[PDB]
Amino acid sequence: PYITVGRHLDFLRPGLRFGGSQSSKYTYYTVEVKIDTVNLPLYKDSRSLDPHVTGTFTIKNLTPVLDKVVTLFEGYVINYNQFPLCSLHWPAEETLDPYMAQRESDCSHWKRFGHFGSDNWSLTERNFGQYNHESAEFMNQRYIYLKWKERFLLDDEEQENNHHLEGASFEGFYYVCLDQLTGSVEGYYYHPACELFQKLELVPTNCDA
Repeated sequence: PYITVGRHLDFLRPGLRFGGSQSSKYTYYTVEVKIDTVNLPLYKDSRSLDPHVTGTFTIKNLTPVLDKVVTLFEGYVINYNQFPLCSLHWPAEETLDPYMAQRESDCSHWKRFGHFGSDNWSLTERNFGQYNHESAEFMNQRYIYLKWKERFLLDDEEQENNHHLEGASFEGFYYVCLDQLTGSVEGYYYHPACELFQKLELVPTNCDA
């Protein structure tokens, strides 16, 4: 048989479904997420450059007419060595361009989750001074950090996304923090040309599998 040991997390595994909300200026819109594939960055190899998580993102009842917008998304998990908190120190590859942001934006968005200590903060460090080798490895830390980017839209055929929708625009990306103890997921949507700090909250729904 295939050995699945070490490739998945308890709350990050194929088939798992999250449900919750996205809050955008005092309005909450229901959200469904399905985790399709997980490839944790255990080591720095060729496959480590491929997306670490792939899944589906759904927004329901956006407008009285839309009622459903579904996208396929990729994403990368923050291991503190090869995929540090600051995107400026990510591997120099073209495929990582959609996940890039200025160091100030990365620092503030990672800090807002509130799970980091208040001391030893450095804007210029690759991990912002929040990681040392005496601290536990990323997989064993309580809080997992990810970046999610929606790469395809579809109604019946796939479309790449310079694209517009009524009430929606797929140009930014998601800072994501997963709690490994409770399974809850928090997130912030980011784009310089958008209003900052649009919130996302999620909890696993089909965990009893």
